[PDB]
Amino acid sequence: AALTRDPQFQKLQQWYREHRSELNLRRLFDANKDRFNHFSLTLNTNHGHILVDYSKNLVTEDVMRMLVDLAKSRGVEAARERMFNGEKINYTEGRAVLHVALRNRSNTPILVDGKDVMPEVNKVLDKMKSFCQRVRSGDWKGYTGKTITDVINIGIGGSDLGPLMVTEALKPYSSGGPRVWYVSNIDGTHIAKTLAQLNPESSLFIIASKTFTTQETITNAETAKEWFLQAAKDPSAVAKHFVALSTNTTKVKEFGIDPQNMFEFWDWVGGRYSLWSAIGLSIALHVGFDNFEQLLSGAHWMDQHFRTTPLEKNAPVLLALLGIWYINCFGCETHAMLPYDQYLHRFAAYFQQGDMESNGKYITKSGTRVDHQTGPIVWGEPGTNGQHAFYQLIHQGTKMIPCDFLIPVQTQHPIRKGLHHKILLANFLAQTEALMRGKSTEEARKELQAAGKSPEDLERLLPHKVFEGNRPTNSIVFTKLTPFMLGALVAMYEHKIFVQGIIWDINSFDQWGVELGKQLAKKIEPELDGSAQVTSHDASTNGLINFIKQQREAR
Amino acid sequence: AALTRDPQFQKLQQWYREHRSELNLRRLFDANKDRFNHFSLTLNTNHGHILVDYSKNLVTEDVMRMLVDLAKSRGVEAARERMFNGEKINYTEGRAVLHVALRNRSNTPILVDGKDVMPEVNKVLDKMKSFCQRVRSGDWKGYTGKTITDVINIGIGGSDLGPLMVTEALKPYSSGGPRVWYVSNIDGTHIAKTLAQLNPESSLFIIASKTFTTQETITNAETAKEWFLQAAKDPSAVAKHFVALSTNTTKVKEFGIDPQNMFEFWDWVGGRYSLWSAIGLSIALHVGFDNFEQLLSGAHWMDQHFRTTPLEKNAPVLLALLGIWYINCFGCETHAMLPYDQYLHRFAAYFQQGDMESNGKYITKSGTRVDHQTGPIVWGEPGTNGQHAFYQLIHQGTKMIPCDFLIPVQTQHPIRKGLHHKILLANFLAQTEALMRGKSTEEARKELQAAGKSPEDLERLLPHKVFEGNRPTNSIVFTKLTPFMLGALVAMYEHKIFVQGIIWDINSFDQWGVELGKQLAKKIEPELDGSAQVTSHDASTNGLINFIKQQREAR
Ligand SMILES: O=C(O)[C@@H](O)[C@H](O)[C@H](O)COP(=O)(O)O
Ligand SMILES: O=C(O)[C@@H](O)[C@H](O)[C@H](O)COP(=O)(O)O
Repeated sequence: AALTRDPQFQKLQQWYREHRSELNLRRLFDANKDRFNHFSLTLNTNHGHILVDYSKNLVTEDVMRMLVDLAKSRGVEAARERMFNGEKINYTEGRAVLHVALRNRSNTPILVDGKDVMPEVNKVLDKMKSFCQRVRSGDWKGYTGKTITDVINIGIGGSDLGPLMVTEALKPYSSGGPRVWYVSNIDGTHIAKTLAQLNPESSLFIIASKTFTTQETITNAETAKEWFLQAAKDPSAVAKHFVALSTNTTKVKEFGIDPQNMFEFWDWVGGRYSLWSAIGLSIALHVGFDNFEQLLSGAHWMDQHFRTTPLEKNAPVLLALLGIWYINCFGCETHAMLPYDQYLHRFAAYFQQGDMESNGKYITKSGTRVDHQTGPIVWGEPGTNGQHAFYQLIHQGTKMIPCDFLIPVQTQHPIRKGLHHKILLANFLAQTEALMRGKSTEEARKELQAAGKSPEDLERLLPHKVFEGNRPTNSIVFTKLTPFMLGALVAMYEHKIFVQGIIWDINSFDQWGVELGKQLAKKIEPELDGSAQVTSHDASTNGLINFIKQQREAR
Repeated sequence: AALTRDPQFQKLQQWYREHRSELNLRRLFDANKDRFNHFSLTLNTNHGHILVDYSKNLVTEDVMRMLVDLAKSRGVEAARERMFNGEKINYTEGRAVLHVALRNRSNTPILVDGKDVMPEVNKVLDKMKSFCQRVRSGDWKGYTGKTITDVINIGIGGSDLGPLMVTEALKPYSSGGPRVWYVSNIDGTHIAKTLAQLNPESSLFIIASKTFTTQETITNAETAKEWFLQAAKDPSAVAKHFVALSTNTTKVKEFGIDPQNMFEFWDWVGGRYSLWSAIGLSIALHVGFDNFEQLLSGAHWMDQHFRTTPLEKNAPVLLALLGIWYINCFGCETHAMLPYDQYLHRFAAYFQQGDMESNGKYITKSGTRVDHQTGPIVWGEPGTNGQHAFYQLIHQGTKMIPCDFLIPVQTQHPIRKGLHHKILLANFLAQTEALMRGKSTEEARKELQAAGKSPEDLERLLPHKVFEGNRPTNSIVFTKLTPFMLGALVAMYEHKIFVQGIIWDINSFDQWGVELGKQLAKKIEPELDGSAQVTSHDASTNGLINFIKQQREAR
C-alpha cells in the first residue's frame, strides 16, 4: 500500500512510537498559552463564522506539521484539482466526481468528456425552481382540483438520508410548505403507516432513484401508485401526483411517470453526495427554492475554501488529518459526531453513511490490499441526551473515541429569554473540558472527604469516581444553523472524507459492497415462496429459512 | 484484574493465539452439517418462538465449551442469583438491582433490606392501571372538560429512551390511545416545536425523573408548566394536566405536582432499566394497560429463562459469551444491532445507552483497573436501509464488526399479499450469508468475464469487486413483534449486558460518568452571562466561550 510506503507516514509513525507518552492535554494546555490560537481555525463565510477548534487534540506543532507534510506527499492538492476539473477519479466505475458542480453557483465551465456539465445542472435547477413555486403557491392542483399539502419522497440510501437530514435540520424554514415524508425501507410498515395518513387528492409522490431499478424504491413506488390509482382510477392523473429524480429516462417512462415530470441528474453524482442535485427536490419543496439555493451556496463557499486555501489552514484537510492521526497511529476504530442541536438529530446518521460508505475500503488505486486501517465507524446522537447515555463509556471505558462536538451559537427558538440555549452551550463546553482534564484519584478523594464519607466508604467508592481524562475532541461552533451554514458544514465533511480517502489511496466514490447488496437477495427471494424446506445453502441460511416458514403458520 | 487472572480466560486466550487462523466460516460450515443445529438455540415462550442462531460465528464446539467454562469460573450463576434475590450488587451506590422485580408477575417475595418490594411494585401498577383507563376512556377531563388527546413525556436518558423505543415499536397497538411525544433535550427546539402543536386543554404532561433534579427535565418541565398556566391561569388546573414518575416525593411536591399524581419507583431501578416501572406510564397510556402487562410478562418469561436454564443453552449468556470472544480475543471495539423492522428504528439506540452506559467501565469490584477491554461501542440502523450505507464498510472495510441481525417472521402490515415482508426477509437472510462467504478473486473474475469485460477492464476492476467475507453475525428471528415478545427481547439483552459485566468484574449498574455530567455544567453556565471575556479555564474553553459571546451579537 502507498500509505505505508510513504516517508512522511513512517516519520509520523516513528514519532508516535517515540512520544505518545508525552501527549497529555492538561500539560499541553498549561505549557502553551497560545494553544487555542495555534490549534484553531476561523472561517468567515460572510453568512456566519465557523470555529474549528481542534486544540483539545493529542497533537503538537510538530505533528500537525508532519500531518500536513503527509498531505502534500500523498498528493492531496492535485487529487483535489482532479475532482474539481471533472476527471474520472472514480476509476472503478470510470466516472467523474462532481457533487461540487451541482452547487457551482459561479458557473465556471466544468468539463466531463469535454462537455460543460453546467448548462444541464442549471437547466434542472430552473426546472426545480419552477415546479417548487407552482406546488408551493397552489397553482399545481391534484386530480380533484385541490392543492398539495403532502410531499412524499420514496427512495432509499443516498436517495433518502440527505433530503431527510436537511429538511429535518431546516424545519424552521418550512413555513408555507407542504409536509414531507420519507419512505425508504422495503418494510411494509414504512409505506403503510405513511399512506394511512394521506389523502391521494393532495399528496405528491417523488420517486428518488438514480438507476430507477432499486428493489425497495420501485416496490414502494408501485405500492404508492396502486394505492393512488385505487382512488383516482385514472392513469392520466399520475402525471399530477408522481415525479421522478433519476438519471434513467427510459426506466422512468416505463414505470408510468411522464418525462416532463423527470428532474434529472448524472452518473457523476454519487448517491451519498446527491442532496445538492434534483434528489434534493423534497428540500426545495419544503423550505422553498431560495433556501435550496442558499444551501448550495454554503456548500459552494466551502468548496472554494477547500480548493484555494493552503493545507496548513484548510478546514476539511485538518479534520481529515486529525482523523488519520487517530486512525493510523492511535488505532481508534470509531469517530463520533455529536451535534448539540435537536434539528440535527439525523446529522450523525447522514455522515455514518457518507463517511463509512465512502471510505470503508481495503483496495488501493493499484489494486493492492491496504495493510493499514481505513474509514472509521461513525456514530452519534444529539447533545445533551448522549451525556446521559453513551458518554459514560467515552468517559470511563477502555476505548479511545475522537469526538466532534457541534453547535449553533444562535438557536432557532430562543425561548425563555435564552435559558435553554445557555444551558445547552454550557453543557457543550464542559464535556470537552471534562473529557480533557478528567478527575484524578486525589481530586476524587478530596471531594469524597468533603462530602463527609467515612474512611471505608471513601476507600471502596473512590477509584470508581476517578476519571483519567485525556480524551480528545473537536469543537465546531458556527453562528447559526441556516440553510447556508448547513450547506457549508455538510460540504466540509464531504471534503474531510475526500482528503482521508486520497491519503489512504482508496476510491472514496464507489461502493461495491452496496452494489453487491443490490443483487444478493435474488436467490433467497423465490425460495421463501412455498412450503418446501430449503436445503441449497449453508446450514444457517437453510435453518433460518425453515424457521421462518415454520413460523409463517403460527397464530 | 480478575478476568486476566482467570485460568479459563488464559486457556481461552492461548487457544485463540493458536487457532484464530483455522476459523473460517465457509470451511466450518461445509465440514459439519449439523452446524446450525449445534450452534443455535430455540425459545418457545408460548407467545412466540425466538431463534437465536449464532452459527455464523467464528467459534467451534471447543470455544463455546471454553466460553461456558469461563462463565462458571467467573461465578455468573451466583452473581445472577444475587441480583434476583435483591442483594445490593450495585456496590458503589450500595443499591440492589431489581428491574426484574418490576415485572415479577409471579409475585414471589423479593427482599430489599428485609422487606418485600412486591406489594409496592403492584400498588404502583394498579395505580397506573386505574389512571390509564380513566385517561384513555375519556373519564379524565382537562381543565375545560375536554378529553386528553396528547400525552407528553418530559424526561431525558433512562427517563426517555425506553418509553420512546417501546411506543415506537408497539405503534400498531395504540388504537384508541392519545398521541405520545418525547421531549428530552434541553435544546429549546425540543420543547418549543412540541408545544407549538399542542392545545393545553387536552395535553397531559408527565415528568419522568428519578431524582426530580435533572437540569434538563426540570427546565423543560417548568417551561411546559408556564406555557400551561399562561393558558389555564389556575394553579389548581395543574393537577389535571401534570403527573410525575419519580422516587422523590418532596421534590415532586415542591415543583407543584400533587402527591396523588405521583407514580413512584425505587432506587434499585436503574434508569437505563426503568421502562418496566412507572417510567413506562407513557407506554401504558399509548397502547393500553393490558399491553403494558404483556410487555412485562415477556420480560418476566425471559427472566425465568435467564435464571433457571443451564449456561450451555442460556440465550443471554451465550450472546454475552460470543461478545466476550470478539471483545477480549479478537479485539473488536464495536457491536452492531441491526433490526430489520421499521418499528424498531430506535431499538439499537436504546441499547446504545443500555449497553455502553452499563458496561463502559474500567474499575473492578476490587477497585483495581482493568487491563483488558470492556463494553463495546454499540450502534446500528434498521434494515434494509443500512445495506445501502454503512454495510459497505462492514463488507469491505478494515474493521471486524460482530452484527446482530433481528427480525419478525410476521409483520404488522402484510400489505401486497406479503410482498414487502418477503423481500425484507430475503435481504435479511442474504446479508449474513454474504457477510459470511464473501466473494473470492476467482468468483469476481468469473463474473466479470461473463459480463464481457476486457482483459484490461477486468484487471483493473476485479480486486475492487472482491469480498473477503468471514464476517460473523447473529440472527435473532422471532414470531412476531408483539408487546410480549418485545418485552422478552429487551430483557434478553439486559441479561446479556449483565453476564458480560460479571465476567469483566465491573459494576454494570452505576454510571459515574453520567453522574458527573450532571454536575459539570455549573461553572460555565453563569460565565456565559454578561459580555466579559472568560479567562478562568484552559485556552480552549475560554476561546470557545469568547467566540460564543462574539457571535451572540451577529445578525
Ligand atoms: O449510496 C448508494 O449508492 C446507495 O445508497 C444508493 O443511493 C441507493 O441504493 C439508491 O439507489 P438509486 O438511487 O439508484 O435507487
Ligand atoms: O441512566 C441514567 O442514570 C441517566 O440517563 C438518568 O436516567 C437521567 O439523567 C435522568 O435522571 P432522572 O430520571 O433522575 O431525572
